Amino acid sequence: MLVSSNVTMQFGSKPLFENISVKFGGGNRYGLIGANGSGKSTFMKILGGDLEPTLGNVSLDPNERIGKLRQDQFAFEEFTVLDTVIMGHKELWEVKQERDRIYALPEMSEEDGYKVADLEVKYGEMDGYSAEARAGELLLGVGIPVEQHYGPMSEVAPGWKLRVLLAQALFADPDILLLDQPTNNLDIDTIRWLEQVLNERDSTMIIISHDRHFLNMVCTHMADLDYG
Amino acid sequence: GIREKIKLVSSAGTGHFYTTTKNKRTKPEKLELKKFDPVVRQHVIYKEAK
Amino acid sequence: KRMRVIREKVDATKQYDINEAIALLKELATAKFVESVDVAVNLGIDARKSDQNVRGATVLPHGTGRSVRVAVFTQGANAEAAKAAGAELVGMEDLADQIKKGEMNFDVVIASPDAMRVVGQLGQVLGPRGLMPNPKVGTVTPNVAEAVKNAKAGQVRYRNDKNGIIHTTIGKVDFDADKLKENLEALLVALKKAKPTQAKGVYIKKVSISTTMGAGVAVD
Amino acid sequence: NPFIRFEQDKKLFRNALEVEGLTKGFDNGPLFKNLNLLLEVGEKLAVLGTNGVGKSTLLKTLVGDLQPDSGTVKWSENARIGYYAQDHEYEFENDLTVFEWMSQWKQEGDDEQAVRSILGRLLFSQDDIKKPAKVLSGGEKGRMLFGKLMMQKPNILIMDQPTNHLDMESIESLNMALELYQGTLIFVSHDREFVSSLATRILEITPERVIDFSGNYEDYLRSK
RNA sequence: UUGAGCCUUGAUGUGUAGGAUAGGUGGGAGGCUUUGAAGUGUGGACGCCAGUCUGCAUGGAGCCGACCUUGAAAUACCACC
Ligand SMILES: Nc1ncnc2c1ncn2[C@@H]1O[C@H](COP(=O)(O)OP(=O)(O)OP(=O)(O)O)[C@@H](O)[C@H]1O
Ligand SMILES: Nc1ncnc2c1ncn2[C@@H]1O[C@H](COP(=O)(O)OP(=O)(O)OP(=O)(O)O)[C@@H](O)[C@H]1O
Ligand code: NA
Ligand code: NA
Repeated sequence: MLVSSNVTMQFGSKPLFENISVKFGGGNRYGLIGANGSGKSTFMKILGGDLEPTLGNVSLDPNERIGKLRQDQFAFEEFTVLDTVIMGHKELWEVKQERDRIYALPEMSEEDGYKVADLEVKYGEMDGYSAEARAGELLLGVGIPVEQHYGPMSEVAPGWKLRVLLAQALFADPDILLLDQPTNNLDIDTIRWLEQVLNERDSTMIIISHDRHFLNMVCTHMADLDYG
Repeated sequence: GIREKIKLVSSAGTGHFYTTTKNKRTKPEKLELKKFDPVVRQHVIYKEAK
Repeated sequence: KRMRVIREKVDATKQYDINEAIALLKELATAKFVESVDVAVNLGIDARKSDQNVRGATVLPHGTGRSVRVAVFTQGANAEAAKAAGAELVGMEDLADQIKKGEMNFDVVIASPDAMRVVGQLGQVLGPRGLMPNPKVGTVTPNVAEAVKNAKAGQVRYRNDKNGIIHTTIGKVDFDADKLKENLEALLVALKKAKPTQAKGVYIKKVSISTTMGAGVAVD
Repeated sequence: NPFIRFEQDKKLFRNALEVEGLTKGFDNGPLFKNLNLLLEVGEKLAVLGTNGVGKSTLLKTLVGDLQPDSGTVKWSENARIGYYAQDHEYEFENDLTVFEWMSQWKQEGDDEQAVRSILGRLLFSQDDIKKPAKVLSGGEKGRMLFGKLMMQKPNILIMDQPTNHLDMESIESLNMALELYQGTLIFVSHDREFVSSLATRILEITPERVIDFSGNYEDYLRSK
């Protein structure tokens, strides 16, 4: 249950919103609605923690593993498909890159033996062994092939780049903030697939999808960020 | 009325705040002023925060 | 057959005692085997949170009833300690790249801070089943040969489940009731001392003792 | 509801493209073979397809960002082409504010009115016209592109996907403007009741067979 | 009748690599099989229809575990969830 405490964000003369205090959480699934240019795209950044409000706090739970994504896919064309699908589980990634300092670091000290001994323990404890299997399951379930795996970020259609970058969010991650699922208009079939998997798998999600029928299918609570 | 009250908290870690007014709609910018901090008795930075 | 006779010969709804439980477990003896009797404590821990995970290794006074092929993966002093205490794996990445690659697997891996190439050589080969040297259990320790020797004495290891449970062999059923009782007491004391500090509520709810082919009964 | 109405500086009479052949396939088998069609100053031609059929690259080769491997396109020499590209991030860069951005366009206009008024007519304010145009998001950027189109008053609008991020209340304004538009346009918007609202000259692309003018899209989607 | 909690019995649980709708806990590669078996004949129940499950004599005593395609191991399996 991430709770907002008097959140208020201002850009220039008129604030986007004032005195926002809602207890987001439970077991239900939320989605918020608002005219573009009014919050929505700033509220979720505030919730994630990428941008603190002019007044208010986020009061995140300590280990509920908030799940964020890099939404727009026309601005990071450098990090390849595998690159961007490997970079959700922050603890898993950091322990992986700290354990990779064995084939990299030419030697070790006595303390570093204990370091790597507990590093592989933590590796196993968040299941870095099956991490590749789960990532591949998501990657080939959205619909990209093994052939397009190591290909660059740019030279694939965004209709599949949404498919690949969604896999960065569903790393067994409860309490995900999924931004616009429409835009780069999907093929309705893929929208339906996402709707079904989201309705099946259990978590708390916050969505800013703009499609009435898609929201009708998926979400359960509706946050109207309209007046103030 | 339009000018709203704020407070400048100290960045020395001590609890000592100056208080002042600020026109809340020009642009929201945390005031950055070096002011005397009598608890530590030295000039430090006072980032505004209410 | 065995299910449909044991579900009426033994009832698990009612609780048992440490005296009659061992008698019943040795009375089952359904199949021709050693039948290493096992215990299962339903720990109370928020295993969803990392800090409440309980990993440990205790030294029971009556052995693990098996053979410990403790490879002393420690070049130099670790290798000498393995030679002194019967190390079936010299400390070097060769025993994990050529001998280990061709070989099936080792029993335990006693780590050393001098020559531990297995820290990246083992990977998913010998660590998938839980054969890596755990620093919290003492794998990365000043003594490699000493740890290998202690392992043969009955250095059993436990790690909690996803749902906060710890099951592990308590001993071979060939052992006596007194031996089983004292081993269980030692294991319970070790787990009690190894409980995490930020663990609210009662953390020991159920204890079950079961036979590899027979049933299991609630010992408390 | 913003008030957008694209006008026309000069009227085209005979036709626009008269395209014959492109032979454009990036690396694999060409997604389209012949594609010989005209416009006679027609309208709409809502290209549709699945995720990965080639509408945007066809539009790019049509405008001039890319060129066909073999063939030619050629526009009418008096035409004026407005382009709402599929990606609009290469435009919003170089730290230009809203006012400077929408003033960098215009042919013969005043730098205080018709550039600061074309902004106010679409949900923008005095505060808005001074913030940098790069930090805008989504529907604001789309409306900025629509403002650039209105300012340029072009004959032919290419308008890859206009309904991307819009408010569904700006969608109605866009539909009103498009119906009232007396010029020429193509577009590949995938929305159903957008092509159903305006399109009449469908150009359905598909890797092996391409459809040209089945009808008013209702005979199309009722046959298929 | 219909909601909720609790206990018990017994059911229930795929990918992508392919033998097969392959939850972990790992303790074990030798147990399971005639206190009547492989499959035959006949019905259930469920189901991304390829397939799991159960009354059932008979038929009359083999299927398996490995090897293996693997992130994992295979309802040999006994417990606790
Ligand atoms: N860094 C910034 N500096 C100044 N103004 C900003 C900044 N970031 C956003 N804004 C403005 O603040 C307002 C809030 O828009 P925001 O991006 O939060 O909305 P959104 O809900 O994500 O948009 P959309 O309608 O496209 O879905 C907009 O007017 C935007 O231009
Ligand atoms: N750079 C590229 N590399 C590989 N294939 C490409 C590239 N650009 C386009 N394509 C192919 O061309 C097809 C049609 O192009 P386009 O991007 O318009 O497809 P679309 O998915 O229908 O459109 P959009 O998603 O942009 O609304 C795509 O389906 C894709 O397979
Ligand atoms: Na947005
Ligand atoms: Na396109």
